[PDB]
Parts: sequence; C-alpha cells; structure tokens
Amino acid sequence: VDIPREKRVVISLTYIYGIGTSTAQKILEEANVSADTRVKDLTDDELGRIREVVDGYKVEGDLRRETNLNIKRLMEISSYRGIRHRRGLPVRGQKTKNNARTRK
Amino acid sequence: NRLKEKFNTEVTENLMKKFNYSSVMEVPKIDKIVVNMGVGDAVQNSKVLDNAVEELELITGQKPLVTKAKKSIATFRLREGMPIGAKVTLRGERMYEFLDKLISVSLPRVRDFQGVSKKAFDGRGNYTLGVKEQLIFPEIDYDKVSKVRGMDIVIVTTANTDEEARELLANFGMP
Amino acid sequence: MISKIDKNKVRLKRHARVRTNLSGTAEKPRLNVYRSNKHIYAQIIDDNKGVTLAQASSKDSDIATTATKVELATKVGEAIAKKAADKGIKEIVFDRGGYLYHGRVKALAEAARESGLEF
Amino acid sequence: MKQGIHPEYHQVIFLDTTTNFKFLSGSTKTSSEMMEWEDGKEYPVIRLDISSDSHPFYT
RNA sequence: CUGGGGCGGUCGCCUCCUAAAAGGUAACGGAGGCGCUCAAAGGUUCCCUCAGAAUGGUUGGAAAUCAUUCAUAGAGUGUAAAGGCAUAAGGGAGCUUGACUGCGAGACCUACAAGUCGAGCAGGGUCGAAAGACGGACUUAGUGAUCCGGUGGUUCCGCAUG
RNA sequence: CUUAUGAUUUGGGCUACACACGUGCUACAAUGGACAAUACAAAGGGCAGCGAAACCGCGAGGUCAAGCAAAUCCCAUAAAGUUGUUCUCAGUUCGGAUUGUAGUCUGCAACUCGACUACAUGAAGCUGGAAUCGCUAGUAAUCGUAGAUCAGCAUGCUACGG
Repeated sequence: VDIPREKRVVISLTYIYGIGTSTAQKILEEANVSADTRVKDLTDDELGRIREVVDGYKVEGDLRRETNLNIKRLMEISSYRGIRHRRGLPVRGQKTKNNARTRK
Repeated sequence: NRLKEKFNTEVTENLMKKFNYSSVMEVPKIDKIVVNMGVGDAVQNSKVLDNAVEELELITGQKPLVTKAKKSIATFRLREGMPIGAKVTLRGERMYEFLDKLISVSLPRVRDFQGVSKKAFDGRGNYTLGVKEQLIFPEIDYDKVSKVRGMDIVIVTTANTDEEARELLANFGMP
Repeated sequence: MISKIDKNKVRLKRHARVRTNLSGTAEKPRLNVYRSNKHIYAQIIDDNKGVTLAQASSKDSDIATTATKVELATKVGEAIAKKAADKGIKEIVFDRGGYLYHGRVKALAEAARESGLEF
Repeated sequence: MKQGIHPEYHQVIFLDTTTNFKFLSGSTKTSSEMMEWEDGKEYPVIRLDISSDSHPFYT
C-alpha cells in the first residue's frame, strides 16, 4: 500500500499497520518473492500477487478501525476491563503502584 | 425525488380519512428541515468548526450558514461575531432525499429500543429531534473524521396541533 | 406550524416607503406598477389632486395574449405612452410599486422610454 | 442551486440485500457496477447496511 | 470666586433637573460627560427588521446556538445625557469619494467678537434604470483670539534700474 | 474479652494509586540483532510422581503405552560458545512495555486476581548529573541448569557449573 523501498521485503511489509514477521512466511507463501528483494525488485507483476493475499488481511489501517471500536464497545458496557481504559490505568490486572508508568 | 409519492399517497389515503379534512390543500405539509448543529464554543474549535462545516456538508450536500453570536454574555467567551453555529435549511426535494434516508438509518445505528420519543412537540407542529452523531457518513466509514459531535434536526411542518403532526410522523417514523 | 406571508402586504410596506419622496404634480406625473401573477397594471396618477390621467392593463381586450408575461408587459408600456401621447407627453416619474426594477417591471419601463415618454 | 459551494450528491442506490430501500444520497463517489433501473442509475456503493433489514421497533 | 478670610474646592465647552406648559432665568443646588473617534462608523442604490417572552431541542451553564408563536420598539443608534428614529437615523450588500470648488437670497443667535441653518446658483463629479440623492457621521460636546514664527503657493509690492 | 475481641460459611480485600524512596530484571546494540548448522557441564529431583521414543498441533501442548520407587529410566538437546549466511552505524532486523485476537494448562472455579505462546500493535529508552555501592582469582563480570516451597505461579531465594 504505502511500503518503503531500498530495503529487504522481509522487513519492508512490516512498516505498514498490521504486519510483523508474517511477510517472512504468509506473504512468502502466496507470492513467489525472495528474501533479497531491494528497491531493484521489479515488483509490479509481483505487486498483483501480493495484492490478492493482502486483500484477505485486515492489516492496512482498517484493523485500527475495528480495534478502536472494540475499546468503545468495552467502555459502553462499563466493564472492569473497560473502565480501566477510560480511567491512566494498567488494564490487564497489574499492580498500579510505582512501576506502572506507561499508562500514566 | 423518487419517494416523494409517499407523501402524495398519505395525503388522500390516510389523512382525508383520519381528521376528515374538507379540502386537499389543508392537509398538514412539511415545509423545511433545519439541521442546526449547535454551539460548540470555539475558544479552540474554530479549527474544529472547519471540520464541523465539513461534516455537515457530507450529511446534507449544502454548505452551512455559520451563525454568529448576538450578545456579550459573561461566564462565556464570545462577542458579536465569533461564529458559533451552523445550519442548513432543507426546503425542496433534498428534504425528502434526506428524510427518506434518515428515518431508515436513525433508529438502527443509535442502538436504542424505542429510539426518539413519543412526544417532542411544542404544541404547534414542530418536532426538534436531537442527535449525538451516531448516524452520519454512512458511505465512507470511520476513517478521517476527528472529533465526536452532536447534531440537531428540526422538522417544521404546517401542522396545527400535536396530533396532526403525529400523523405525518406516523409515515415510516417510530414514536 | 409556520405562517406563510402574502406577497402583497410586504409589497405594500415597501411601496409605502418608496412612495414618500416620489410624487406626480401634473407637470411631471407618476406611473405606478401593479403586477399580480398574470397581469401587469400601469396607471398615470397625478398625486396632487389624486386624479389619474391614464390607465393600462395586461388583461384589457386591446392587449391580451399569452406571449411571455414579459412581452405582455412590453405591450402595456407601449399602451400607456400612446394614451399619454394624447395629453401630457412630458416627463413622468417611474414608480416601481414595491417591486424590483427587473423583469416585468423593467420591461414595462423599457417599453415606455422607447415609445415617447421622457423619463 | 449555486455552483461552487455545493459538494457532490447523486441518486445513491442503497444496494441492500433486504428489499433495497434505495432512496438515499450523500458523497459515495465510488465504483458504479450495477445500477437498478427502478432505482437511481448511479453508483451502488451503499453495499451493506442495517437500514431496513430488521427494525428494532417494527421487529 | 468664596454666606469674613484662610484651607479645601472651583474656573472651558456638552447634556439633563431645578425653570414656574414660548424663550430666557441664580446659588459652594441636584446629576453626568468632553479636550475624541471613523477610509467606512462617510456617500449612494438596493434589500432587511429587533429586544424580550414562552415553547422544545445532539451543545444543554439558568441563560451560547436552532425552530415556532407572541411580540411598538421594551433592541439598536462610535462615545455622556436629552430629544429622536421601524420615512429607519437600526441592520446587511454593491458601487464609490460630495469627508467637492466658487458662492450664497434669507433666517437664527447675540453687548461685541464670535456661533448656527440654509433654499438656490454655477463648476466639476459619484450613485441610481430614472426621478433624484450627495458641500461628512441621528442631532447637540471633542477645543484657544491677536501678535510672532515655520512651510508651500502666489500675474502683488519690492525704494535709481534689473 | 465470654450471644463475643471467640465461632461458622461464599463474597471481597491483603494485588487500590497524582505520587515518594529501597531492591532487582530487561535494555538502550553492529566485541551486537535475525536464521541456519555444530559442541562441551555440574548439582539436584522423580511415594500415581518423573513421564521417553512415536505422533497430532504454528506454538503453549493433548493421546496411550516404553521404561522406575532408581550411579542405570525420565526431567534434560544446558546456554554463552564455535561455523556460515545476513541487515549496515537511527528511536532502522536495536526492545517488546501496552492494548485486541489462541482460549493452552492447572485447578469447584482465573471477573476482580494467575501462568505461558499465537498472530497484531509497537511506547519510554542512545550508556545516565550531584552522589553512591559491590569486588583482590576461578573472585568482579556474564551465561544457562536445578531444587525447596507448590494443584497452578519467582525477574526472589538457595545451591550449581561454563
């Protein structure tokens, strides 16, 4: 979709939302790509065969639409898993004393 | 202007047989829909007003009128000017294109049981439905809009009392 | 509910405001305008005596067609001048009623300027 | 009617699989694939909705 | 100046009240303002009508905003108050510079100096289809003589002449 | 103190937080990171407990028998290393905190309130100021393995070697 060039494709598809080290296996399954594909890859006939396998995935941005509403559903029921989002609470039953900083 | 005939059906099939009007002219008729968004005090929202004037064009395809203040009320930061509103009066076929769209997509996306009211009138024939912006952009999904908001849709008819405006709102409306 | 105004009463207020520095004195009379929805009416009034001098109308039998409703107004402006060429063909004061100087009120006045009247 | 200030709108055929209540409009300037002749001969880009499939009130 | 004088206060204009139904009318009587502001807040042609009240409506402060119905002006009118005003003098919009030059019959005011208002007449414009309207702001305060000095004009003078 | 300050139950809490000091873990990398191969230990445990080799699962793991109450059977292939291919010096293939998807396993039962792995997401963090602590040889430093508690559960503790 908006991937960068001049790097290897096993790390290049990671740059979008929704892919981490599945391009090593799952995108490598459907497409006949290799590991050493730089910017000089000629991935335009290979752009189509990755477009068929990425169309099944929720990855490119649209997963964050469903991820946002899952929190919005969770706070609307007002669950203890959901109040901890709206209140800076670590949510997954953690100790909210001194070393609980990344939620503030 | 396809489903305008829904009104032209109900003027003579239900309304002549309900109140027994003596002429076809004095059936209650809807004249305007104003979709006045509200205030949204713009000490910062003057940039969100540029979003709020962009969202309301997507709901109804007419540019809003950015209505400014009138008084100099304290405990509120505003003067003459300071544009703190937006509205679109929907007169013609864009009304029915908006009405025969919204009354099918207002109750479902709000996730309410009954949904609007049994009564919201003012004793004259005006409804003033209240919206917390759970319905709009049904075509492009939640991708590029920024801030949650709340609309207000007013239905102004030529009804005379409450019970004749209940009759027009009983045509694919849910009271 | 909502109350629909009539277009005559607002027109009358506007006309009243217009017609306070606008008068005919029989050396420079006044033609006014009354268009309704179908017919245009023109009438030379001398405002001093309260006595008219001429009268023309789109529903009169001399000029009654279904042309445009604008070309009907051109026929009436042709009519009011050729009856004011019988007497008092001098300058007059155009009175627009409460209407704009546009369309049918303009074509009533364009026709009267190119048919002898000197306003 | 004024040119310049209006956005786009068209006869958006609301292509819903339950009876296709196509009396809607908006800004769905997307791919026109199948236009029903009884409905708005335009883009069918309203692809799925809960509009008139199961009302909560008239259930 | 002064209900002795001093001390305090005051000193010029504007608006009321006192003021006795014309005008005018005092007190160290009662109230307040002014020593500006505006290139649109001027001109002109067009449209437009408010406050408030209920009522009921995603913001909901009671009260922003929206709609309906009542609303005589209770709003607004650069600025004090008094007269005004919906002819709108109030509120928008478009063009513009008359926030012109030479004058002015007549009138008001008044001890004098001053102060005010003017139809109209040319000249040359602006706006408006046109009639027309324009010699600054709704009106009434926003200043200070003469002498001297500066500056720019000027068919005037300029000492025997230039 | 003695119809309770003793009892009996499931349900909370001991796990709460704008914070403040102790003690540790993992790091902020190219004397590293990711993937393939290939070595070398010691100590200790195993009373229905340890459970192999096979399979079936991406994996955490499930199904039975193989052995055995143990110098032999099992936990158990230690890891760092070494060898090769890689990225190229960026908050990049550095790490992995935090949130939704697996529902794996233990246990009447994992919401308060567990333990991992699975695809996602990827935050602070570029070696740290004043100060302050440990340590004199198999010691500082690092690397992994055991056990006691224990149905399940340690970044702690206690022992172990490289």
